[PDB]
Amino acid sequence: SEFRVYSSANNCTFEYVSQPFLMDLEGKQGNFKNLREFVFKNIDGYFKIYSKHTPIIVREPEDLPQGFSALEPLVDLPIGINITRFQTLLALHRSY
Amino acid sequence: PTYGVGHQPYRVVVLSFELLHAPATVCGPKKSTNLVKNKCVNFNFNGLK
Ligand SMILES: *[C@@H]1O[C@H](CO)[C@@H](O)[C@H](O)[C@H]1NC(C)=O
Repeated sequence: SEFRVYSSANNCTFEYVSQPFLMDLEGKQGNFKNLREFVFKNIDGYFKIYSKHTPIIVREPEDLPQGFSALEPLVDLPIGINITRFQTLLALHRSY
Repeated sequence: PTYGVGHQPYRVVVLSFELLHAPATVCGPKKSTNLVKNKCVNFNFNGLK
């Protein structure tokens, strides 16, 4: 029952599924962190997704790493609805 | 079954086309031909003419 983000439904318009955007795995070992990036663009009734992942090893929660990296597109979305606000989500099961 | 052809039931399916501007997500096919090389040809690759 983790789908606590939404409780009510309505008519749906687009139901694409694919491989998860976060393919980085922590099962190898620790001591390095992920650097997920995402750029969202909504123009002429379209939507684009760009993402890259690189290791950092050192955490240093102060600033982004000093390095250049290209960001290739992942998927293109043909939904042409108005967008004005951004909201993110978290994963929290219980106190532990 | 004994009723006349005019009185017989006909299953009717009606298709409505709404040319909405934004999505344009679904429509019909587009046939592709064979490939030739080393010849001066007019190519149309995914809309690139
Ligand atoms: C909402 O979208 C419609 C059609 O896409 C457009 O006419 C209208 O200006 C938009 N409104 C806002 C606030 O974006």
